[PDB]
Amino acid sequence: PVGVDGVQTNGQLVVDIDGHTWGISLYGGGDGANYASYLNEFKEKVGSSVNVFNMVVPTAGAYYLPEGYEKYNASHRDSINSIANKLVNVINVDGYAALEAHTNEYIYTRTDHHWEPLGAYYAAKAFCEMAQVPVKELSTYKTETIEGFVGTMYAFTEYNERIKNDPDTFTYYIPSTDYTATYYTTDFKADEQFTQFHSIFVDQPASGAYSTFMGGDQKIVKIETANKNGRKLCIFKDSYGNAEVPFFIDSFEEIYVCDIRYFDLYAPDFIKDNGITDVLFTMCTFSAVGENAEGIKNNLLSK
Repeated sequence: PVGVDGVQTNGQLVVDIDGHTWGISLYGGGDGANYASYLNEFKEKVGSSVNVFNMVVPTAGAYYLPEGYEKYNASHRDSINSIANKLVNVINVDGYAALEAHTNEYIYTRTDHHWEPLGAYYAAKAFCEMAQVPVKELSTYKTETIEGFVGTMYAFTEYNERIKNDPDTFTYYIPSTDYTATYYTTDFKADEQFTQFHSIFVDQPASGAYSTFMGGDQKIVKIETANKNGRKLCIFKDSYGNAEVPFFIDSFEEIYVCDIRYFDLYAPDFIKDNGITDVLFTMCTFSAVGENAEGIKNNLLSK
């Protein structure tokens, strides 16, 4: 793309592209060696009978940074490759390539840290294909729309008004398969405040659009679906993973949704106790190469 009135602050670029303002986080790179070592350890702990998958995905700057900013942004692909190369008996899912094929579509937000749910769908699709439980067509889902979404880029750009003045449209999708969600604390105790609440879609004001998916991160969510195929998935994620969850409901009998930052148990025992068959680690590059990955060691792998 071609850019106009580009300004950098706080590691972000605010720039106009084809008449719309974007906030894009610039990337510095990283080998992800710690992350890969932690995943490898997790896999050793759960053993051969549990398939462990890795899907590290880029942020928008991998695809949409305009011409002339190459010197300010490292390759997301290179970090994703480095991680893949260091994995041992963990199945790598090429989410990067899946997204790259759909960049003409509205797969990323302009004003938020996260992809749009459409982007998450393509990544979920890549995983589900590898896992041999492919997703249904997006036309089978009920489409919902939130207008006037100004995401995290407003704060991250130190409240640049250009971001607030060019909101996204946030489009999400409700799957066709019946399910029931149960909300738990981070030590997997049923959360008594939410005993009667069983949807993964939570009503939010427009600013909270991304929090439509399970309301936030400091919890564990168990999802039981009408697809009784014996496949039981545990997802260990950062906030990018939140938007993938709706796209797994059609494909798995049970889904456990856990955040690597907020987990107060020993993950290998959690897998064993709940009969988990498949584990997905999914997060953006910044999380996998940075401090968030340490949550795998400090939270998931701590007894």
